[PDB]
Amino acid sequence: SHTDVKVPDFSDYRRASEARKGFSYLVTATTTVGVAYAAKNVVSQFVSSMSAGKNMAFKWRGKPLFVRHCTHLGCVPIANAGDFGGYYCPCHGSHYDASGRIRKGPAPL
Amino acid sequence: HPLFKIINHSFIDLPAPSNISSWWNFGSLLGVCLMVQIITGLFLAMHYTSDTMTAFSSVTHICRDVNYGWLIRYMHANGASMFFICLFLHVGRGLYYGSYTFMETWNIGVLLLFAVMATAFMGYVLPWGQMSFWGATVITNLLSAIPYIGTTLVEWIWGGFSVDKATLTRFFAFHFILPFIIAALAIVHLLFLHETGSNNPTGLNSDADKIPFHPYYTIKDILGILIMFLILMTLVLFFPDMLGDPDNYMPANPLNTPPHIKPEWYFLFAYAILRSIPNKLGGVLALILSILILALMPFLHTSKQRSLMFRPITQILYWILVANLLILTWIGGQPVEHPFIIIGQLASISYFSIILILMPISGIIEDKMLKLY
Amino acid sequence: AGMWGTVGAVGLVWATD
Amino acid sequence: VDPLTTVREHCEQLEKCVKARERLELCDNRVSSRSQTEEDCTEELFDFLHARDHCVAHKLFKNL
Amino acid sequence: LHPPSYPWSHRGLLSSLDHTSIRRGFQVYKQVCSSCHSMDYVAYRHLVGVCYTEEEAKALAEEVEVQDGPNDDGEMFMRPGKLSDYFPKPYPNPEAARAANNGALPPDLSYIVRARHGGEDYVFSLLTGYCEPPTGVSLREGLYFNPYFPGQAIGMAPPIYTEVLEYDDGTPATMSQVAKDVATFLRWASEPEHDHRKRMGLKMLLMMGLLLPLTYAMKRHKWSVLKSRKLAYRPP
Amino acid sequence: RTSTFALTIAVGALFFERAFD
Amino acid sequence: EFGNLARIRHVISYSLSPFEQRAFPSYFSKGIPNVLRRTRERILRVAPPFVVVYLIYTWGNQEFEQSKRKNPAMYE
Ligand code: HEC
Ligand code: HEM
Ligand code: HEM
Repeated sequence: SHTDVKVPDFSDYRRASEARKGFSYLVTATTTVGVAYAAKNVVSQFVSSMSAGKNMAFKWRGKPLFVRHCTHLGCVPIANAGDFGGYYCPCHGSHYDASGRIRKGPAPL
Repeated sequence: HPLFKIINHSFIDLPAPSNISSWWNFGSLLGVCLMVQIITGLFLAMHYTSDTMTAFSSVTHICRDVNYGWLIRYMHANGASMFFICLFLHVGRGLYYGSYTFMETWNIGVLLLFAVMATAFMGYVLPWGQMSFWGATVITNLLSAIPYIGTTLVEWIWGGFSVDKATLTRFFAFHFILPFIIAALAIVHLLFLHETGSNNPTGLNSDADKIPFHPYYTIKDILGILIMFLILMTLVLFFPDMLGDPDNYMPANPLNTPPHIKPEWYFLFAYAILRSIPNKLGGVLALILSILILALMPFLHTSKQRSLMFRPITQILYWILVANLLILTWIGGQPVEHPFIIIGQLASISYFSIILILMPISGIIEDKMLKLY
Repeated sequence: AGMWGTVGAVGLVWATD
Repeated sequence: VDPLTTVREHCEQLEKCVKARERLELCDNRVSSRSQTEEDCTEELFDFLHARDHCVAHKLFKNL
Repeated sequence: LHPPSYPWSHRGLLSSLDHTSIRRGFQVYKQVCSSCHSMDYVAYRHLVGVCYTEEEAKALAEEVEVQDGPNDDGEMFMRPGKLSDYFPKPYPNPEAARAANNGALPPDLSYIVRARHGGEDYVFSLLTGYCEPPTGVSLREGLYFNPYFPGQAIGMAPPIYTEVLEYDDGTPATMSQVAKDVATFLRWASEPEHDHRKRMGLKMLLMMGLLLPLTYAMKRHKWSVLKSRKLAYRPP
Repeated sequence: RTSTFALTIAVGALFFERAFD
Repeated sequence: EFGNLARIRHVISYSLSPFEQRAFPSYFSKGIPNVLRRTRERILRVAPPFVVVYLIYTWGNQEFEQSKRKNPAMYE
């Protein structure tokens, strides 16, 4: 009935309270730490895979090496053209002086 | 929430049997692997080209220069091997515990296998080594066996008179798609199963004892994922070439061939079967049946008990089947000479006779012993 | 929840390095 | 002096290699024993070779 | 013939390649094997290792002028090389090699060890296993009997003899010492990451030894509840 | 505390990375 | 879903708190003896086939070996 059967003895499984809980949490904490440690390693290297009056240029180091006698969006300034006798970038109208200084337009530096 | 309802319906509040053993982990492992194979395949595809001109090279570059390439490439190869290990154990679980009575799940299943097999050939042929080249020609020629339209089909696939760049580039796409393809077919798998729920090792109706999946079979799947990752990383970081054939590192000799040519282990037996049948066509057919015999399996169940937990004679026949499957895997490796051939011929005869004849007769006998028949 | 923002930030710095 | 030669010699001295060599010697002698025969001895040669070689590796690399 | 076992040091599970030897084997390749073989996929940058740092590699990088540089038309060989310069090739065209190799082909040896079943052993054996042809031996063209060689008609000319070359380190250049040393280098090049990896594998074993019992303990926590569940049937 | 549990764990993973690396 | 699954009646199901039960019951100590029992029970039906196999492999290898083995007498 309601009271005929008392709860069976689980002592066999029973452990000797917050301390027990803390230990178990500590375990989860360490494991999470382990997962995270691996994460930084894996993700980093994971991402790491994708990691590696006239002008003249010789494409030094894969970029135009202007040598003469765009800060804006990266086009090639056209030498011997423009309103400042230096350069002009047909992309957005940046005029560079012979010194290569941006004088007019939207080129930042 | 209509997106969280499906996720809850399939992974959190799904009623699962409380007594399913570790085997039942393996299918989830397969899903994790597919993910791994695919993601690895992406990076493998990155920094890679389908050009016989640069395919073998950039890959060597992956092995040599690509940032952590050696790691992603050998993770991809040994993850394909781990995929086939988990696939074989998943199919063996389905055969042993009578899970083939879920017929739609099994058929999505049997198809899934053929597909995975192909992705292997795909991934295999792609590095353009000596072994890849001579392996591709071999199986592509398998198709030529077709009675009337064979020649055309072979030439179609090859895209020319003989496998050459035309093949490499197209095989590349299938090997980029079949993975996506199989992935979806698996999704079908999960649906056709939740309609019926998973089976238990006793083979009985487990409706009286079902538990949630989130706290009970999730941490179990996480532990199985951790163990599978341990085996995969000790396969990659310690013995990266115990399962491959060194021939791979040989740029394909369009002209020369490997004195010893062997299909990879996962299919070794498959070809073992072919080697056995004298007739070319016969071999191709038997080969196909080898995989297809499984699909045929739900119509051969003649027992009143679903699982083999309480069926000892069919347990003995099952372990004899696993035994001569291992024998066929060994024979494929052995060269063509006595007595490897005879074993191959018998082993194939015993394989087809155990699956086709011996197990239903044994199930009838077992039903007779329990005063049921 | 307040500390979660903080927790994430801490781990973020670590991971991002 | 190549330690390889020395070690090879030493291993040969090993009674095991000595007996393996005995086989080879008997067999190479057999090579010359008959003409119309096909006593190539490659098999016995290889037999001794591997046996001795095992011994060699067993005690060569360290010298190396 | 099945090549027997060999106690390669680097092969040790957690141990790594001995660069000193590797270095010595790169010398051996540079002075002997490069006349018919070339580490194409290997570059002086790839060559970098304790055996040869980029600096030393640079010396070697500058040590060559063959096909390192092209001319007005990029033909023949026209200029020396630098760090990025890839390893020089004994032949600018396959035919060249074929021509200067009995018509046969001296394979570049970049991945040679990986290519050969039991390569490291094979290599050592082939280079030092010509042995003796007891009978029925008809070497046709520039061949060399070698039971270790599949056909005993290697045609890989035996290029190493006692003091075949002279090791800069001074370690006696015995055929075997030479063979073993170059072997190391060849192995090193075939897997420029052998050492890199084994360190990962050690970290992986330590992390799995930490993480497997802890995840097992969690699982057994959350599964203890059921594993202690006591069922009782109490028909009224 | 749950939140601190995660917090200390994140920090634990943070330092462990450096130490293990 | 949970609920509406099976008409199970009168099946009291006692249980104990996870943090209350010993955290990690000895597996080697208690479980493996039974595991041994479990494995020994089935192995008696599992290894027999493999017992046969190993034999096949062994015999085959040596047999094939002898097959290759040439007899000096052959063509002598
Ligand atoms: C002066 C000539 C010459 C030198 C020096 C030489 N080789 Fe070769 N090697 C050849 C030729 C010619 C072939 C082509 C043989 C063939 O294709 O049948 C060859 C082929 C090979 C092969 C292919 C055999 C196989 O298993 O497929 C290997 C391996 C090889 N050599 C290793 C070496 C090693 C190792 C060294 C030195 C440490 C070396 N060779 C030095 C001429 C040379
Ligand atoms: C859509 C996802 C995938 C992509 C993009 C992909 C891409 C590639 C690429 C580029 C390669 C060549 C690089 C290499 O040599 O390793 C390759 C090789 C391979 N892939 Fe895949 N793959 C994918 C999924 C799979 C799957 C699911 C399998 C398993 C069935 C698989 C099995 C292989 C195998 C066996 C190789 C040969 C590895 C070797 O060289 O030894 N791949 N994959
Ligand atoms: C693409 C490869 C496959 C994947 C990714 C896959 C994945 C899964 C997953 C995640 C489950 C649910 C978990 C489980 O039941 O243990 C499952 C169940 C199942 N799969 Fe597969 N599976 C694949 C191939 C196969 C094949 C080839 C077969 C047939 C031999 C098969 C037969 C089954 C069966 C019978 C079940 C239900 C078993 C049960 O719960 O009692 N699967 N599969």
